[PDB]
Amino acid sequence: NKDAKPLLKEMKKSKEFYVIFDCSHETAAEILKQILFMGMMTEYYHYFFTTLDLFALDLELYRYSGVNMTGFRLLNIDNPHVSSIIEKWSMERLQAPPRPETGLLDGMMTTEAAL
Amino acid sequence: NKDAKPLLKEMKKSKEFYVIFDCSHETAAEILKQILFMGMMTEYYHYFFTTLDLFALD
Repeated sequence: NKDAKPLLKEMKKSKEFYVIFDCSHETAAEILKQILFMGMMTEYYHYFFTTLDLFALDLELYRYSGVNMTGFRLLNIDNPHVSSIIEKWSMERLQAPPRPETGLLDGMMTTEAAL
Repeated sequence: NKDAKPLLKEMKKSKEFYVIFDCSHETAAEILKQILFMGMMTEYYHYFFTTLDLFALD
């Protein structure tokens, strides 16, 4: 659980910009925080996560202004039933005691809970 | 100054790298964080603060 700053330093020195991050939710959160901290926010990179939860985790579209992030999403939306269920999840989460924000948002479905 | 993203986004679009920030100590506080927000932090840029204080700010 350390920083992979050298690996990306050679990766950028190798005239290569297109890297795939196979990782878990914890590791995904920590790597995203590290890459944002270092300054990897330009339009000369393209990143992808194999983790299926990227809508119930702390992702903000306004931090992204130069970098392109694309991903997979197991869940299906635009279903009124799935909607009503997601408001039920949010309303049952909000009154509950707050949970730490360590790279995980509450009020939205996660994969294991849904399955 | 909290929403200075437009001016700087055309300044980066016009490909200028060397800028002098005429600014007050109040303004430095938010500019040092917008420079993080917009997503341009490459070494090609060159920056200068007119204020005499750099040991009171992070």
